[PDB]
Amino acid sequence: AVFYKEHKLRNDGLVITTNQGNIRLQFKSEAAIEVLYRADSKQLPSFALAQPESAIKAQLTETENHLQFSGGTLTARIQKRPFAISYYRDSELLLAEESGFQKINFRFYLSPGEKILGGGQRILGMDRRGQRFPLYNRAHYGYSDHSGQMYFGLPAIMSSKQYILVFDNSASGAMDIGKTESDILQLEAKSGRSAYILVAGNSYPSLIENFTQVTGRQPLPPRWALGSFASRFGYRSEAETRATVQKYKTEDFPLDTIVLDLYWFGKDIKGHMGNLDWDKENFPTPLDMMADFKQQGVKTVLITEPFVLTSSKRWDDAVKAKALAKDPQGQPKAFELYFGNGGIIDVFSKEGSRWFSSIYKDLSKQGVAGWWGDLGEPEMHPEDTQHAIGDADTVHNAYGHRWAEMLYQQQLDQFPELRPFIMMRAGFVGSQRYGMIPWTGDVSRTWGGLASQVELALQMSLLGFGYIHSDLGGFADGETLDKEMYIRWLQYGVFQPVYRPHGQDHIPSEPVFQDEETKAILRPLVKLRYRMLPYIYTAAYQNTLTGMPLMRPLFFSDEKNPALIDNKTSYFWGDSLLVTPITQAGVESVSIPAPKGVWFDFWKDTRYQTDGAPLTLPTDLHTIPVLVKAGAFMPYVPAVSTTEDYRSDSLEIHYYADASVPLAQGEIFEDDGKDPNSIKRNQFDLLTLQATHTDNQLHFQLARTGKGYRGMPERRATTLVIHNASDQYQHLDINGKTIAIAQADCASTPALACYDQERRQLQLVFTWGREALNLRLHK
Ligand SMILES: *[C@H]1[C@H](O)[C@@H](O)[C@H](O)[C@@H](CO)[C@@H]1NCCCCCCCCN=[N+]=N
Repeated sequence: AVFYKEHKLRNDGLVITTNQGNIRLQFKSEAAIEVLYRADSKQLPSFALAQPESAIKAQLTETENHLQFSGGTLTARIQKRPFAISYYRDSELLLAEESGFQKINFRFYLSPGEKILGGGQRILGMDRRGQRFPLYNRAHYGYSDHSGQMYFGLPAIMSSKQYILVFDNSASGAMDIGKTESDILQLEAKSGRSAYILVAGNSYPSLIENFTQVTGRQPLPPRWALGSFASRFGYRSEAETRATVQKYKTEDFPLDTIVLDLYWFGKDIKGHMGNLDWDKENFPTPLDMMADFKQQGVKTVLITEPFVLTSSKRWDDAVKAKALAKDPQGQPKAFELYFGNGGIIDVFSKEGSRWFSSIYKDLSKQGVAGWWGDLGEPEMHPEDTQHAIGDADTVHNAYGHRWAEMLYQQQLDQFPELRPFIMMRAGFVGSQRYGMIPWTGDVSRTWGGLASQVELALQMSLLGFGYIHSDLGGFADGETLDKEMYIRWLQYGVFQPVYRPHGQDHIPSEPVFQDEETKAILRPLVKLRYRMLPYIYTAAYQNTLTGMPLMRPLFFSDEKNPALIDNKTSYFWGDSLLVTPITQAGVESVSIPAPKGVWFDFWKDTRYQTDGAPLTLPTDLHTIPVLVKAGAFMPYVPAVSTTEDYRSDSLEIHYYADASVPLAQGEIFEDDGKDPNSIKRNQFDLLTLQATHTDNQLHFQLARTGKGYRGMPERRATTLVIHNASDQYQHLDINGKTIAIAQADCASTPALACYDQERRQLQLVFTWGREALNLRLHK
């Protein structure tokens, strides 16, 4: 039995007293509220919130039976007797407490028909209603087509009613999404903070904008993060690492970054972890290695882990520095891991953080450009391990999150003019604000492992992680390459956030070590990835601005059709491309549930119109099915080997014209690819294109804003290819000057405007300078 007794309003927050204790309510924005039960008691702070101490002005009104506490769009309605809080957007019920709060336990009602995404990485179906699962980050080695518990859980859900609910608790716990009781959402933890956060929105984009506003926005990664990575588990030597960089050159595959797994610090998988320094028998001249790679535009990333083994060179020093978590007796805690016997660096302590940070600083000074943190669940984390702020079970799901924060802060302190690259396997809600780029762990080399990746990506993307990706080609076990699976996985790779093939080294993960057929297929696609950098990097910019994920689910296309929520086989890559990965062997055709409208075959230019019915496309081995939305501007630059050579002096833009799209817009974001302050300081060149398409005219308005950046081209040579262009356009005006449109020999003359009747493509070639440009095509 819980009932209201009294309330006070202090520092814009509502403090309610019930018979059971105090509850603190603070609006973190107009659309988001933090509800803290046991507010009078000492407890761990928020991990989810970017500004945990903010509380914006709200209005409180009181009635006989209720209080209402209201920000601009979200309202909390507090029923006095019995005590229960419910949440409204406008006049619409989002979520109501059932018994609410009662070791730690929250119970809410679910509405009939309500669909619930969430929980982070699980392979259960996109709608997790009907499922129960733990909140305890944990390895799932070799997973394929099913998982209730893996590396990176999130204590959060997204509802078809367009709210996001976060359980802001770091402890070992559980989520029961109407499994045990069909109309009850239950959140449980053994200990930790007794708080939740509700975020509302008017659309899925806005919801995500509102969520990332209070949990954190990902800073723009360095543009090289969008390039080709060489990786395996693991390069065994400097000579082998150099030979791999060389293989990319001699095989003509793009390469930005080479990744070094655990052999960089010892010759065996076991026994060396914690050395955190070069194994000189196998990496004899590592400074030269990294410098030599830098001359070829290639970055070096090194693996690190939380654990320091008692067999490692740094055990005695870690103990001396008090860097390791302790037992209740106060000695360093040691325990068995896969890798051997050892302790865990206490990233929650001053001592642990300074010690680990110093090691990162030193290696970064030597030439390391980015960082890979593996095993941050932490993979093994015995219950009686004590960290500075609590025991293992209490802090477990935030260890990785704090590890990212530590490393992020460290990298910014060392290199304030560079964007940190931090790739980790486990985090918390908000970890994206520390630049965390997650990957979906040790996936099996099976079709099932591939077939799960869109589900996993969308689930993480929706709740803050735009750069979620997979080990391309698969990671775990296998005895010989499954060639078709590998090709499909690396094709899909082009259209997902990070291009990082990676696997256990008994089978090659890198595309340069594949057979002639496989390379003939993948080489033009890895180059396509580079040619498409302006499209991808523009989506990255939008992710930084608004949280908008790079991969978007099919359900964004129609928010009034909740059945689309179940789709985990077709997704949007940026605004304009609907991608359907092939995820089983021998598939001869696919049925693509394209939204109502006009669509083009990305590869073949075929125009399709549909009023709802799916489109059936044949498959081939050299592509996966990709449709372009009518009204898309697809921007390309010439392929380079490394993003260090990126230029946009030459632009090629493809516009997909159709009379059904009378107004279309596109943008291309350009900056120096490296300055972490480029967006804040307007040191960029934002190119905008607008098409106006009427019965007798097609008009393009081109412009640039922003303050520019060093090396920005003043004038770009631009080729605009208009697909599905009318054969009736007779003239072009460029800023009022009339130019005839040639109707022959478009590929064989230096034509300024030419219509190719066989391809229905109208090509315009012009100089795009700093002033506004209008191109008018007239029948
Ligand atoms: C962490 C990370 O997820 C991977 O991408 C890394 O490459 C590795 C190595 O640093 C790490 N996971 C290691 C898993 C090792 C298990 C090896 C088992 C051998 C086969 N046994 N069976 N069955």
